Amino acid sequence: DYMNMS
Amino acid sequence: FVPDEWEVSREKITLLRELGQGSFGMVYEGNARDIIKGEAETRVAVKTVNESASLRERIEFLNEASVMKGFTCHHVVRLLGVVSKGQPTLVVMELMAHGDLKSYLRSLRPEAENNPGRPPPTLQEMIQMAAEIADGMAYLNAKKFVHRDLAARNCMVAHDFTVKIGDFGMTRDIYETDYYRKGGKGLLPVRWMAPESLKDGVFTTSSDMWSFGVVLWEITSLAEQPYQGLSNEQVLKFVMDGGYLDQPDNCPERVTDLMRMCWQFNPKMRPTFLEIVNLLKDDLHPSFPEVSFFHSEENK
Ligand SMILES: Cc1cccc(Nc2nc(Nc3ccc(CC(=O)O)cc3)ncc2C(N)=O)c1
Repeated sequence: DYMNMS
Repeated sequence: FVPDEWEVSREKITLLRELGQGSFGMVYEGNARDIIKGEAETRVAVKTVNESASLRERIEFLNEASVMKGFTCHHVVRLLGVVSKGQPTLVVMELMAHGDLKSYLRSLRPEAENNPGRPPPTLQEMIQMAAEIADGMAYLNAKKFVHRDLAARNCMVAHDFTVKIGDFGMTRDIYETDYYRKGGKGLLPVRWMAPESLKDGVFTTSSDMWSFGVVLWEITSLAEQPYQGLSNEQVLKFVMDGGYLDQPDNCPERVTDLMRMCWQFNPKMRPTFLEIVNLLKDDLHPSFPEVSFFHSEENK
């Protein structure tokens, strides 16, 4: 539950 | 790497089993040998990373140990020594008999295959947790740090069912900066971060404060998944749009009131962890005052 993104 | 005063001899360390995989490392349970004043055998937790892992990760690790060398607070798991000598690097720390808070919470559902034979936490019990957790987050901002990842799983339960902040993988230093305008390209916990950081990457005390209400939500919902049913892209849009988490049924009213105060769309409106402890000092455990931080002299 640490989804990659910006 | 580079050996410190915290250095420890690898020979004294024996690893028993795998406790779990975390934000980026590996956590084993082991027994240290003559590391504390008194006992010669003091089972501990050993976090390690692969010397065959991404340099960014490896660095994230170095950082975690680094910021632990300070942090002397009842409500913060204690760093216990490092083992930089050779391979592989080993960070030891005080084992928390009852694992993470998340896992511990679930184990209390009446159903629960692993239920320890006691009822879900009384309202008295919740306040206590909330307080030590908050106390600890206060101690954090005090030494000028943002945790950036406050959530049940990163909270450990000691044997006396005391709660302490664990896992500092995202924790950052803040004189000067007092941010990140983020940076991009990294694993993030959307279900727990405030709306600002979701757009304008940032993270602040008020930000962890948002994360803090979610831990209460977690506590109350008995570790239901925050924003269940939704995808990470959906929740992303939502909490940014102006939404917030719901409210567990049969959930007490004092807590609900806290959650709300942590969810103002405006950070300048979130209370400070100290301000949170204050609202709860008159209902805690007679012991809290002495091990505290809210009472610690350091609270200048
Ligand atoms: C008994 C027990 C059982 C499980 C975890 C821990 N303890 C610790 N665990 C972590 N990370 C950690 C946090 C959550 C998980 C659960 C999962 O698998 O998702 C695993 C490891 N960090 C420090 C300690 C500690 N220093 O006690 C202790």
